Order: sequence, then C-alpha cells, then structure tokens
Amino acid sequence: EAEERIIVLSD
Amino acid sequence: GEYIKLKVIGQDSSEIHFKVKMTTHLKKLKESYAQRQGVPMNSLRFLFEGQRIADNHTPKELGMEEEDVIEVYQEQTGG
Repeated sequence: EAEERIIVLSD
Repeated sequence: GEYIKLKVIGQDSSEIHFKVKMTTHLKKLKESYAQRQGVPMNSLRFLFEGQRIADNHTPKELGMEEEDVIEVYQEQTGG
C-alpha cells in the first residue's frame, strides 16, 4: 500500500 | 482564504492528495501531478465527475468540496 501523499499548493 | 483537499486518482489506482484554495486555478494541480508522474501535463486529461478540468477552472467554479475526486486519464485519442 502506498503511503499517504499530500501536496499543498501555495497561492 | 479557504482550503480544501482533493484526491487525484491515476490510471493505476494510485492517489495523490492536494490542498488547494477554492480560488486556486487548477492548472497548478495539473502541473504538479504531471511532474510527480514524470510525464508532460499535455499527455494527461483531468476530469471531475467526467468533465474536463481547464487550466483556469477553480474548485469554486466546478463546485468542488473537501475530499472530492479528480480522475486522470491519458489524453485522447487512446482508450
């Protein structure tokens, strides 16, 4: 199982 | 400012989550996702409820909510 991946997009 | 997390699901069933603002142009998400897959952004099409996500669409415009899904397919013609 892949680990959780969260990418925060700036603005 | 108001953030939401979107789940992006690729052809192989992998997932990447993106935290974005309701006002974020979704080009940013498309670029980042393509980057992480190591493919050109224009080889991919990104769909919300089966409709194509444009570079200048925003979550607000598409009526997206927290934990909504975006699907990624190969750009057509291919099936």
